[PDB]
Order: sequence, then structure tokens, then C-alpha cells
Amino acid sequence: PQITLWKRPLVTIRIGGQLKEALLDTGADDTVLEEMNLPGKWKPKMIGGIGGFIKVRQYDQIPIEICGHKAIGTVLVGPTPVNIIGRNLLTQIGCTLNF
Amino acid sequence: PQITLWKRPLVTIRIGGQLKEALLDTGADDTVLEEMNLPGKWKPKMIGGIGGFIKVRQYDQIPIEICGHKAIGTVLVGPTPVNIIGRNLLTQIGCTLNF
Ligand SMILES: COC(=O)N[C@H](C(=O)N[C@@H](Cc1ccccc1)[C@@H](O)CN(Cc1ccc(-c2ccccn2)cc1)NC(=O)[C@@H](NC(=O)OC)C(C)(C)C)C(C)(C)C
Repeated sequence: PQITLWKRPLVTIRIGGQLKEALLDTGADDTVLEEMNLPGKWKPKMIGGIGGFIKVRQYDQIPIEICGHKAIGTVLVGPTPVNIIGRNLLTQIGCTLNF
Repeated sequence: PQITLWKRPLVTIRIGGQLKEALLDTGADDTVLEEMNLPGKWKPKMIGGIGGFIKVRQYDQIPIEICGHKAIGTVLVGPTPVNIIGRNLLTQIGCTLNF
């Protein structure tokens, strides 16, 4: 589909078979989800945004669907105010910017 | 153009006669540039992202040419880690997400 940018490009994602709303973010290197009690091993990571860095848990090879398109990759979990789909997953679903 | 996302979507912009590199950022409500001089009266404001809030200077009705496409809109200036073109200007240049 095509998504205009008049409002925040929020779309439905599925992780662990459950649904969330997330921002399709071309300014994000990584995918960062709001605190959730995801199972499995993880590694500590620090990621930086406009106001500084936060601590996240890095989970690898996690299946996700984004607007019905399947993807699999690294998902960071931490105290973000918004679920963010970053370029690591946007490439997998064939997402481009166009003007 | 059509821009894929295996790299950061940086483009050349012209603003106040000067050339800069900036990130086409669908996850940004606002356009935020690194500390610089711009003509006109600015209003103090605060914006937040991951890592928290920063203080910026809000300049209104500022022309920027973004990858050959003209826009005139609100530009925030402050200690952002990267020059960011947000949705306020992406809409002006007719930018959309597609997959
Ligand atoms: C409603 O608030 C906003 O729209 N906030 C925007 C904002 O922060 N957007 C974030 C997503 C977001 C939205 C709302 C609340 C919280 C977060 C991103 O679209 C843009 N941002 C812009 C940005 C991009 C890079 C960097 C950076 C950090 C350290 C070193 C180099 N670059 C900082 C900010 N990117 C990042 O922060 C990403 N960082 C990143 O990719 O780092 C490599 C994350 C996400 C992976 C953490 C602005 C402050 C830019 C206007």
C-alpha cells in the first residue's frame, strides 16, 4: 500500500501472535518496542535518540508481521513511549520512500 | 525519486544559502536541525524523543530545498544528534511510504 505522512504512520504489527500499533520510522536504524515480557535470551544494548540514550534488551531472530507482511530480525525492548519499526525490518517488507 | 532503506535516507538540503545533509524521517513530527544561525525571531520550545526532551529554537516559515523540492515551513534548531526532516516538510514535498 501507500501511506501518506499527514499523520503519524502507525500500522498494526504482530509479535508473538498478538497485535500492537507501531510507527513506520525511516529515521530509525533499529526496531524498538515498548516494554513487553518477551521470552528468550537477550543482550543488553544502549540506543540513542534525540534526548540521549536508553537501555534496551536485544532479542534476535524474532518473527514479526507488519501490516500483514512477514519479517524476522532483531527487536529491541525497552522504555520507549512508542513502538518503532526501524530500517532493519522496513527493508524486509520492501518499504520505500517516494516523492 | 524512490529511496530504499538499507542505508540511512540522507539527502542534501539547501537552507539559508547553505548546504547540509539531513535525514528523511517518517518517525519525526517536526523538522530539527543542528545548532545554526537562521534569520528571524525564534520561539523557545521543547521536543521529546527516545532519551527524553531537549530545548530548541522554533523558526517559522523557513524555505528549505530538499533534494530539489521546495518547502517553506517550521524548522526547529537545537542540539539534535542529526539533521532531521520531519513530516511537516515531508508532506510538502509529496513524500509517501510505499510497500
Ligand atoms: C512526537 O515526538 C517526535 O516526533 N519526536 C521525534 C523523534 O524523536 N522521533 C524518533 C521516534 C520517536 C517518536 C516519538 C517519541 C519517541 C521517539 C525517530 O523517528 C527519529 N530519531 C532520530 C534520531 C536518529 C539518530 C540519532 C543518533 C543517536 C546517536 C548517534 C547518532 N545518531 C538520534 C535521533 N531516531 C531515533 O531515535 C532512533 N535512533 C537511531 O536510529 O540512532 C542511530 C531510534 C528510534 C532507533 C532510537 C523528534 C524529536 C525527532 C521530532
